[PDB]
Amino acid sequence: HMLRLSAPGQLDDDLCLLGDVQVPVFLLRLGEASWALVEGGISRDAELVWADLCRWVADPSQVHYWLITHKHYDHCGLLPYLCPRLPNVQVLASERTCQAWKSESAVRVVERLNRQLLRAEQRLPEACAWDALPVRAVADGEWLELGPRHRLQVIEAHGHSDDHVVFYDVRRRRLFCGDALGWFDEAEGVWRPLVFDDMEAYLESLERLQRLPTLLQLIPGHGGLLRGRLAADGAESAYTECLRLCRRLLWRQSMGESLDELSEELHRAWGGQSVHLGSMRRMLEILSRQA
Ligand SMILES: [Fe+3]
Ligand SMILES: [Fe+3]
Repeated sequence: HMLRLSAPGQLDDDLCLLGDVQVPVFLLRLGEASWALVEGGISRDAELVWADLCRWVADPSQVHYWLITHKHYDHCGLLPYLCPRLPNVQVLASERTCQAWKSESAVRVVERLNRQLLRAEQRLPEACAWDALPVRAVADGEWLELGPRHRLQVIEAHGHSDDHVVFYDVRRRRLFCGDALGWFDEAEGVWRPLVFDDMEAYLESLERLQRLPTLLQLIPGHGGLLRGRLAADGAESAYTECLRLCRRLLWRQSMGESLDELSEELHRAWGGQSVHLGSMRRMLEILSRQA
């Protein structure tokens, strides 16, 4: 499809997709000898992403920044395994996100969730400690002056998770929106809501994101790059789909349906491309809590 770039490699003059489109890691050419990464992947992809990186970047000492949208296992799983190979990298994440990496209970869930994704033959690279990562904490509204042509603004976007942020390149009308709009469904071309924390904050984040200057490029945490109207209308559409799901929880519960009976229907309907179910229930619980 032409409103959506989902192939590994070059997406724009300054931007490549590395690794798997479902859990991509984006690469920004900041300058002749200066690069940046955006989104932190899953752990098992450490060697794939590495191999993909080294095809665009001769010296990895040139990777200076790694931007992280939130703490979930599928958006920072690469950090302990590839940061040691990127000696000059500096990891930029929100205050709450950095605290997750200091929590031992939280780190243990990240590691366990990622380990369920390792293939039979494979083991992982040698790794940093999670509290040893070269990290600089960023705050809502901060400007990340990454290079002469790359200037991104950090925007708090809680709701998907209580730590979530997005990164706006206003020069390029390019939003790295993480999971804040949900999961884009390539089969039907609509967003699927990902509310795993607070529904009001999720809707409020989308309200603010809609007020951004018209997007040209919308880059979620999964699925690749969205352009044209998919980007322009992204935040409004995601907001709409979320409401749509609320009204359907309401409806089906007014007809005596358990959360599970709809947890199954939603898992059956969308879980064949985000492959969870236990996550699927905490969302339906969260939404039915606040309405
Ligand atoms: Fe997430
Ligand atoms: Fe995710």
